[PDB]
Amino acid sequence: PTACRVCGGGVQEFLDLGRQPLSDRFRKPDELDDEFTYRLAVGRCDSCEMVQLTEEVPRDLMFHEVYPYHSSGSSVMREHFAMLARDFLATELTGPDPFIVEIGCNDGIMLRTIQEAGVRHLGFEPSSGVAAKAREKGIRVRTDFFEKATADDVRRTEGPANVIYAANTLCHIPYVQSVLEGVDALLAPDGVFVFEDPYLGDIVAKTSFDQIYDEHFFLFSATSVQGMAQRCGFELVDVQRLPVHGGEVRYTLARQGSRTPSAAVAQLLAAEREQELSDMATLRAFAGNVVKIRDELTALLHRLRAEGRSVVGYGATAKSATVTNFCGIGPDLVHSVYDTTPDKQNRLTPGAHIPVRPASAFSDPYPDYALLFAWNHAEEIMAKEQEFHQAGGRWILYVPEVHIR
Ligand SMILES: Cc1cn([C@H]2C[C@H](O)[C@@H](COP(=O)(O)OP(=O)(O)O[C@@H]3C[C@H](N)C(=O)[C@@H](C)O3)O2)c(=O)[nH]c1=O
Ligand SMILES: Nc1ncnc2c1ncn2[C@@H]1O[C@H](CSCC[C@H](N)C(=O)O)[C@@H](O)[C@H]1O
Ligand SMILES: [Zn+2]
Repeated sequence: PTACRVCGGGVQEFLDLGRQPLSDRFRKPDELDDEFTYRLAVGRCDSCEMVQLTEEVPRDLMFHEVYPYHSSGSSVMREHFAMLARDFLATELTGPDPFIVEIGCNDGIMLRTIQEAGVRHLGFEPSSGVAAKAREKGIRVRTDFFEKATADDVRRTEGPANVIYAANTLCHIPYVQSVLEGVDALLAPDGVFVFEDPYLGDIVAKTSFDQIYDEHFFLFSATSVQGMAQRCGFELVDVQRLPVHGGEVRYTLARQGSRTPSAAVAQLLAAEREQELSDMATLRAFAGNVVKIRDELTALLHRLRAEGRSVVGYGATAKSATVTNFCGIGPDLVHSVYDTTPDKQNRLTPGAHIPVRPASAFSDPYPDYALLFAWNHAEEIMAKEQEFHQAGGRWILYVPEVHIR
């Protein structure tokens, strides 16, 4: 019976995805078939409604020198972050000597636009290989985790930040109270801490269980974020839904009572209450839907094999580790996975050990089917792979249901 990392309440489990490997560890084929594994299960705190995993993976096992995800590998995301940076430069970063700190800046996808605007900034990026990619672009980066002590150190030497921003990173951090204390130490009194992460309501609506894996400790909602803010001295003052990464919300927190919440905050809270989003029964219904997607996906993949059809995967997502390991999908059913990330290529996916090959290798003669693990990138990918579909190749999707098109 684990304690909520937000409030210390009791977390009741509703979904057990079993034994899983580290999602972003890609092994060379000659490596020992030994892997770290942990139990992936999700529950909901009884007191603040925060949905969260019940076993933490230690941060240094996930985030370190060879972390492989490079944010800038998607054109949609590069545009998405450039626009956000422009929005901040026009609103929160006006005035003299503004300062923005990004938590989890990766390869500098967002902070490049800030640096090109001449605005003082600091990225925190504890994964040193992508940190170096950002530094190559002229971005100032500390290769450290953001937490209370490193935030204090930055406030000491650099002064208060007008904006603290985190995308697809807050939800990865079980030590969220320490981060919030770091934000309290570092943020200007009239500043904002803005984060965007996969949204519980989209996960439940689309049965997108592959959004649950080691790096995604929290599945935030407006309800839980509002409670988390309030308990830590802040206030949820804006929310915006975003289509990226399968559906997100961007949450804006301010010091309590410094700004009046937008109507959007109340409207999203009322819709979550109306739709019973975080009620344990709704969350168990989702868990039941997850098993149905497993069973239909494996039935399909086995029928394809019996029918002599070839099947590959597209995108060696961290997400797909949950899919292949919960569903038991290995190279006998999905022969290769195609991906543009050099440090994932010529390696095997975690747990299931499917070989990953460069996306340039996905070409005539094409396979019959491609299981689309990077389904959040469907539009971008399929635009680049029209020749596959024109040839008669078909995509297998498992969100929001198993279907082929
Ligand atoms: C856009 C695109 C991606 N890809 C590959 C790149 C990358 O390995 C994968 C896409 O991964 P993506 O869905 O962005 O992210 P992911 O599920 O691996 O998760 C990672 C780790 C992290 N914890 C997280 O939350 C998100 C931001 O990024 O697909 C590709 O081969 N062709 C393409 O056109
Ligand atoms: N405490 C912490 N502080 C800052 N970055 C962190 C962190 N824990 C993990 N990370 C970084 O968080 C990132 C998550 S991936 C998200 C990268 C990027 N913001 C994007 O949206 O695409 C990784 O690069 C990881 O190294
Ligand atoms: Zn709680």
